[PDB]
Amino acid sequence: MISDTQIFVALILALVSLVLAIRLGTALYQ
Amino acid sequence: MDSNFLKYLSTAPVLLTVWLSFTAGLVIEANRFFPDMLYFPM
Amino acid sequence: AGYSPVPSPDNTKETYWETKAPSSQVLGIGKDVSSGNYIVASVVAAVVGAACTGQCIPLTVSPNPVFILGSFLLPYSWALHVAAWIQRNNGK
Amino acid sequence: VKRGSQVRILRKESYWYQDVGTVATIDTSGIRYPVVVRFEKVSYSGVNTNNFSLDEVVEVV
Amino acid sequence: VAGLTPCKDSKDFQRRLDGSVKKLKTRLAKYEKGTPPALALEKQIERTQARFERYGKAGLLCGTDGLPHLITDGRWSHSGEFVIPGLFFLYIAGWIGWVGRSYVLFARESDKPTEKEIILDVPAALSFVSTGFIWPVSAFKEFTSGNLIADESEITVSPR
Amino acid sequence: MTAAYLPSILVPLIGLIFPGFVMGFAFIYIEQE
Amino acid sequence: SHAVKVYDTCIGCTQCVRACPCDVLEMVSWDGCKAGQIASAPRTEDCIGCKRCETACPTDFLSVRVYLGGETTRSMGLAY
Amino acid sequence: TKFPKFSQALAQDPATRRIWYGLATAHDFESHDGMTEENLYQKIFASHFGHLAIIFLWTSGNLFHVAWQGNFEQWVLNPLKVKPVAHAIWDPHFGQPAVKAFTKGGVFYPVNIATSGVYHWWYTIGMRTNNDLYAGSLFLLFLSGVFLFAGWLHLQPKFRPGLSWFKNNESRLNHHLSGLFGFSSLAWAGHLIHIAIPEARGQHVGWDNFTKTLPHPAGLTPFFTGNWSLYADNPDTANHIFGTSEGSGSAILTFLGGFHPQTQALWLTDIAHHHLAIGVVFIFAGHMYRTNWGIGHSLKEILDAHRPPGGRLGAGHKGLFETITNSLHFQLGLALASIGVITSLVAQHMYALPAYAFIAKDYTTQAALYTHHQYIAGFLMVGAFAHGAIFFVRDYDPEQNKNNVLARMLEHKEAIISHLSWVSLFLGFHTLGLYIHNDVVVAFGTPEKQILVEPVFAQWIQASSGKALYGFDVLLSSSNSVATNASNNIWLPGWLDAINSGKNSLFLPIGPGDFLVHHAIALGLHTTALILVKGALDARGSKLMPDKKDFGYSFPCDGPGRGGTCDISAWDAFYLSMFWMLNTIGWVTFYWHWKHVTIWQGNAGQFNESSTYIMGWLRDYLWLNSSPLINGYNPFGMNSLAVWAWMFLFGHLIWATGFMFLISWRGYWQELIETLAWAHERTPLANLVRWKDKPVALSIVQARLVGLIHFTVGYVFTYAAFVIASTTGKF
Amino acid sequence: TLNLQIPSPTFEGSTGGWLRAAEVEEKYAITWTSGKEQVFEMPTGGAAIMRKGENLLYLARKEQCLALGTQLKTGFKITDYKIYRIFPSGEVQYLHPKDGVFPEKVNAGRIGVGNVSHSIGKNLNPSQIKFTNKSFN
Ligand code: CLA
Ligand code: CLA
Ligand code: CLA
Ligand code: CLA
Ligand code: CLA
Ligand code: CLA
Ligand SMILES: CC1=CCCC(C)(C)[C@H]1/C=C/C(C)=C/C=C/C(C)=C/C=C/C=C(C)/C=C/C=C(C)/C=C/C1=C(C)CCCC1(C)C
Ligand SMILES: CC1=CCCC(C)(C)[C@H]1/C=C/C(C)=C/C=C/C(C)=C/C=C/C=C(C)/C=C/C=C(C)/C=C/C1=C(C)CCCC1(C)C
Repeated sequence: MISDTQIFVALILALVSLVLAIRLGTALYQ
Repeated sequence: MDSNFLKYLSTAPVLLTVWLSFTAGLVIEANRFFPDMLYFPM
Repeated sequence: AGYSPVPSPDNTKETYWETKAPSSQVLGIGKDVSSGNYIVASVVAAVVGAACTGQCIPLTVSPNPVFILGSFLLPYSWALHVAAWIQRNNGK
Repeated sequence: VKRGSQVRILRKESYWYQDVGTVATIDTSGIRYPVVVRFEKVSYSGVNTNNFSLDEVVEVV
Repeated sequence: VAGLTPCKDSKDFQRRLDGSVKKLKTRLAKYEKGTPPALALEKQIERTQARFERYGKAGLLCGTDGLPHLITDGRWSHSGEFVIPGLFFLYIAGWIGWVGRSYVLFARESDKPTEKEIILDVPAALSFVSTGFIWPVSAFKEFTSGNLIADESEITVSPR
Repeated sequence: MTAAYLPSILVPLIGLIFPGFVMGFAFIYIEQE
Repeated sequence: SHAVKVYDTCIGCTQCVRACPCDVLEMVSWDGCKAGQIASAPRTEDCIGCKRCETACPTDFLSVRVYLGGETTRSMGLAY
Repeated sequence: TKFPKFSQALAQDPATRRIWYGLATAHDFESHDGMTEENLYQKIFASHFGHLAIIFLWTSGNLFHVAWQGNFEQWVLNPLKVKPVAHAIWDPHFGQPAVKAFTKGGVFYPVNIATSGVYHWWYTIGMRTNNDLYAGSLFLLFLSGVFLFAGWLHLQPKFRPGLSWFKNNESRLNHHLSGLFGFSSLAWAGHLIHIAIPEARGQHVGWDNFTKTLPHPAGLTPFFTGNWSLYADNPDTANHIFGTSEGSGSAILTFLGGFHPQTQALWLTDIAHHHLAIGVVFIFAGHMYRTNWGIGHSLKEILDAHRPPGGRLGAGHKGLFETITNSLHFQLGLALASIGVITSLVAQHMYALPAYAFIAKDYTTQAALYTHHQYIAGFLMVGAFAHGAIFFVRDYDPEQNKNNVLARMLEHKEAIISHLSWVSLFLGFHTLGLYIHNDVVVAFGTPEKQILVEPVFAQWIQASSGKALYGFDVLLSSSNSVATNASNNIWLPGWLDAINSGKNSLFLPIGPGDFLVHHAIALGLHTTALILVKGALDARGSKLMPDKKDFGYSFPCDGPGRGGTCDISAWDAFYLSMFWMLNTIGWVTFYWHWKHVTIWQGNAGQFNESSTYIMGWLRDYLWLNSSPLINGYNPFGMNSLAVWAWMFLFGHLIWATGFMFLISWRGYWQELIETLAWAHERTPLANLVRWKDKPVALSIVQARLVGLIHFTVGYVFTYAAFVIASTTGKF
Repeated sequence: TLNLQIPSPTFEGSTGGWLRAAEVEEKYAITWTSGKEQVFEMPTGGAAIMRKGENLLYLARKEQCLALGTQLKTGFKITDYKIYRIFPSGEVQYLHPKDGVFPEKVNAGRIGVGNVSHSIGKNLNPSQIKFTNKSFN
């Protein structure tokens, strides 16, 4: 019932969150 | 009796063993003559 | 000793007391109220709160808002009588 | 506090804090901790004697 | 009666008695009459029956499991279950503690307290043991005279 | 290319490649002057 | 390395110096005790932290204290 | 090296201790090199943002997997018969038998059956389709991104908060009580009224429909007219099929009390009213403290003013304002203790009063949730006490706390610890003695000689709440009581129906076994508290080490000097309290699981009779219920419980491994590793390779921690496997 | 100074001797004069025979060197043992009898390091030395 397009949108949001997580990790590491 | 032997009997482990054996005998005889006392009879 | 100073709200006074009664700054907006005023307020609040509570003890499906509001005077009367004491022993 | 006198210890780090000992000697030379106090109770390290200052000992009645 | 039924009129209690007696009788059936095993098993049966009868008459309450339950709330109808036994304990325990403390002080004021504590002075120990029978009034007398509680400034304490 | 292939495509990654690369990089970082 | 410190409760008994498996403690001159000597810790970089000095100390709580700090080869006693 | 960038003392270590301690001290910011208070607070703020993002991502992953590989849509049809599947299994190690054994839930691929209850939770909320779950997961991914961005932003130079802002107690308290708690619960009530209840009555309400769909036929006129009772008229009938319009009502707010008949859970209207009421209460509570305007209180003023004139508390609460505001460990301890109490309450109340539809009949889910939350509660309580001890070591200022309540606690710590030890010994001696007495008499075949004490106090409390099973006739069991007459026409009918039916876990009947296990729990709580309180109070010093605060919180020891000083730290007090906390929660969860298993199979007499001696627990609970689990796989085949059997043995293994670190200590291993290093250096063809960090044995504190972690993992995994597998194999 | 030509106590060899860390970081040495040929115990393990005259020995740890020195001082009556530390550069250093006299007896010239002017009870609190450069002394 969950389509591949839906899963791809979820993956894109996950990638955005990963980029933001890397940014936060760097800022905290400083 | 030798005073040294009496002191040896007065030593802590001997007295503890004798006293606790006496207490165990007291409890055992109490349970032998008045057994199964789960309550104070009233 | 290197801790930053602790921020407190504006107009924060010293309320610590080892006297017989607090300094009447503990009562805030009611610091200038009279001890007799507090006594009468406490008695009236106790009576009204008890009456409004009794009017609602067998709570129905449609309780009266005014009785609900007035029932909150019984707890209020306690504070009022405590204040009366404080204000009586602070000189007023 | 004199020699052969009962003194209660007032040093907080001491094993004998608020405990009584007997003064064995008081050295008037001018050292930091002149008085010497002997105790019946042994400490954890096994020593029953110590050196105290005059402000860390109070005579008992 | 509190929340349960009297044990004297409980089918569960009767069933438990019957089961115990039947187990003993089955064990007895394989032994010749008058032999030590038969006599021992018959005495066991008699003891079981006496125990169950005494429990029934004691007024004990029994639950659905068929076993007596104790009501240790303060009810005077069930004092014999916890309170009076508890009073007997407290008496004996206070006796023991009072005499032990007395002997500790006695040995403290001796030439060699440690020697008196490892090798006892049993005459004085028996003296204190005898004294222990009025320990409640003696202990309260000590407390009021101030010989029991030590002052805060005379007890060693660690630094904060 | 359906979503049913994603488990087979990813589990080996997340379970062998990501741990291997993370371990190698962390090793290089911790042992580094 | 570990931080070894000496306090005025020192009586100059020297047992702390004699108990040290390394050579970290030495006796120096002083006027605050009858013996006229006080312990000092000049070679604290060789300390291993065994606290033998602490064990061989007769004053009510120790006049010599070892505070275990950063670990080095000598502190860890690594012959390799 | 530059691994522990926050500690040169570790960066300069030539051994593996550098790596280990850099791992274990990464989050102790206060101890880091050149750490200022502002940097500390700002880093904590950003770390909180990251933690919230992690939580959102975790819940989003749950929702996404249930939407993608789940059977939610076919579970909402027959929730009492369909098993909820958590996620699909793709393990290249499975054989065909394993794939077939795990292919369940009505799906056609191996799956895991959820034990978290998320299915019931979401169904109750109003989720019906997989698209709803997918949208929720998308929103939670977006929220995680937003919070990560917020954390990054608030580390920027022009956005980093100041300490005058971090220490602003009144504004934070007002906002957390009013908005975070109050308005949040008000919004939950709004959700329950606009979506959950219509969805439970078969009317779909969503973003495309909620602006045109009235939650109540009267609209908001009853609210804005003062005729609020119109929102309670016409509740759902007793024959309401949850999720359908058959038997539904129109009420949105009520106080029926008790449980919905079909779902066997609390009324959704009751939940909505609960949340609305607590929301307005919290909004009122959030207006207490002073802010940029003149109204309100000041916590400093209140604390300083509260000193009983009798002087039995000394200076009262003077200085506590500064102490708490300047000590993050004091705040951490308070928060951890409160959250631990609340999660225990969550566990205790959520099994007695289920709130989700059909959750009560998911036996494995209920046991899993209860065990989960009790273990979390115990962890949180241990942490609260550990951080109280850390506060005493690090942040305590005696001159500031001159003769206030805290200083008085430290003053009579000896009395506190001695009385706690006495009560612990009291409880232990007598509870264990009664258990052994019962064991011996039952063993000799005289169970009638057991000491079985009826928990008359707890039974009296139950009767007061309205349980007629025991004959007490106190407050609500009494039909002529003022308590009964006051609530007879609001909630008492439904509440009595719920309490006096044996179909639920609400106020389960109790007996002497419950009495004994309760006193065992009391012993456990008191002994864990003893260890933790002693650690906290002796953290600053003792007669053995009267200068412990100089050495800190988690130093290894003070040497064999004064007769031996092993485990002389507050950290070591925590380390032992963690064994005791694992023991107490084990007792609690054993009691819960056995009682509920016996009730579920209907043989409550088994518990009532065997709970009175320890052989009963060992035989009729562990030995009896371990059969399906240990048969998960056997020489004759395997089933889905094979994973739980494997995890059972895994827990046993890691537990026994932790025993290694806890019993064997450092010197032996350091003298063994020396020989190993010699061998490597003198082995040809392997001396070509050389370690860059000198291989050393584990430190004393490190070994204690590692053994504790292994012990805890074994504990938790073993009991998780046992509980879930036994429940799933029995029902 | 250290003379690297002093003979050694005719040891038979062992696996407890120094390792690559001795060649890379630090290698300690001990020299002592013996009146006769006795048998002593190596701090690393095993027996060795000391020579009549001067004996030089190499070890990996100052603790091993000082344990050997203590054995010589107590078991035997040799107290002229000197300890050195050698780096790969060859920069021999002199350590044990630093001032020519053992530390157990006071000697004029030493400067007190690590001495504090109060008892341990007068140490400050970590709360008082928090977020500051003060020392707990
Ligand atoms: C969680 C992640 C994970 C994954 C995805 C796999 C996957 C696999 N394991 Mg398992 N394994 C894991 C964890 C995992 N393992 C762990 C934690 C352990 C330790 C207990 C093991 C221990 C283990 C053993 C002992 C064995 C496997 C085997 C297998 C294989 C399944 C059976 C088969 O017929 O393949 C086999 C058929 C093949 C054609 C194998 C092709 C594999 C290619 C070459 C992989 C590519 C490697 C890649 C280039 C390395 C990159 C390195 C980089 C990260 C630095 C498969 C490759 C079996 C096997 O045959 O492994 C080789 C096997 O004997 N595993
Ligand atoms: C939200 C609450 C909270 C917060 C903010 C903190 C914050 C802090 N705690 Mg902690 N603490 C908490 C809860 C909290 N704690 C709880 C609940 C407990 C009780 C268990 C403790 C007990 C505790 C102690 C006893 C100590 C701290 C310490 C600290 C400080 C240093 C943290 C550190 O060293 O990280 C540690 C870094 C880690 C990476 C942790 C590694 C170990 C964890 C537990 C993982 C083990 C599980 C394993 C990986 C799972 C395997 C799975 C299996 C299937 C294979 C820091 C201020 C230390 C400190 O500085 O004290 C002064 C300290 O000594 N805390
Ligand atoms: C056959 C049954 C039985 C058995 C085998 C025991 C065995 C024990 N009881 Mg006892 N106990 C029993 C029945 C039994 N009890 C009953 C029925 C009650 C209810 C009244 C108690 C109430 C009780 C208490 C209140 C205490 C014990 C304690 C103990 C233990 C130590 C006793 C001791 O050292 O005495 C030797 C005596 C001393 C060392 C002197 C000091 C202690 C005693 C008990 C003081 C008595 C007088 C004092 C004024 C009482 C104040 C009580 C109040 C604070 C509640 C011991 C394992 C003690 C314990 O567990 O301590 C950790 C303890 O304090 N028991
Ligand atoms: C934190 C929540 C979470 C968890 C525990 C899991 C767990 C799992 N996912 Mg993943 N997954 C998640 C969120 C999560 N997912 C989300 C939000 C999505 C939508 C984008 C997906 C999409 C997804 C797919 C499409 C697949 C999995 C699969 C899996 C399984 C193997 C791991 C894998 O391939 O990951 C791969 C994951 C990704 C490529 C993207 C999601 C990565 C998340 C967001 C990382 C979150 C990290 C966390 C917040 C913090 C880490 C803490 C740190 C201490 C390690 C495993 C059951 C595979 C499988 O075999 O399932 C049966 C599979 O095919 N997941
Ligand atoms: C209305 C305004 C507002 C709001 C909404 C928040 C919200 C928040 N602030 Mg706060 N904050 C505010 C004003 C506000 N703040 C102000 C004015 C200041 C400056 C004076 C601060 C200063 C501040 C700081 C310094 C910090 C926060 C933090 C937080 C977060 C706390 C952690 C959390 O999410 O707990 C969630 C808690 C709840 C949802 C409610 C309480 C939970 C209890 C247990 C009830 C449980 C409910 C229910 C039964 C659970 C079941 C649900 C389901 C599973 C069935 C949270 C997002 C912390 C953070 O994480 O920052 C990122 C933090 O460090 N705030
Ligand atoms: C089953 C194992 C076990 C037992 C019996 C105990 C017992 C105890 N622990 Mg615990 N403890 C355990 C495991 C256990 N611990 C483990 C694994 C750890 C982790 C290291 C700890 C860590 C720990 C700490 C840190 C502390 C305790 C404390 C206690 C006491 C709690 C109060 C109590 O129950 O008193 C009742 C006493 C008992 C249940 C034991 C009595 C045993 C028998 C029945 C007595 C009769 C003896 C008999 C006559 C001897 C005959 C034999 C002879 C001929 C040789 C008590 C001494 C606390 C304490 O000391 O409080 C005072 C405390 O601070 N424990
Ligand atoms: C799907 C699709 C559609 C068409 C185009 C496109 C090429 C994009 C194509 C491909 C997309 C691809 C390959 C997407 C890949 C998805 C990926 C890599 C998803 C992974 C997401 C991972 C996430 C969140 C991780 C979150 C981790 C967090 C918070 C960690 C927290 C933290 C920790 C643990 C330590 C301290 C720092 C911090 C940040 C607080
Ligand atoms: C309201 C109601 C309903 C039904 C009838 C009933 C009579 C029950 C009635 C009353 C209920 C009441 C009064 C309930 C009482 C519950 C209470 C008081 C719960 C409190 C639990 C306390 C806990 C965990 C305390 C934990 C303390 C900790 C970590 C302390 C740590 C600390 C240490 C060690 C050093 C200093 C710093 C710090 C953080 C403070």
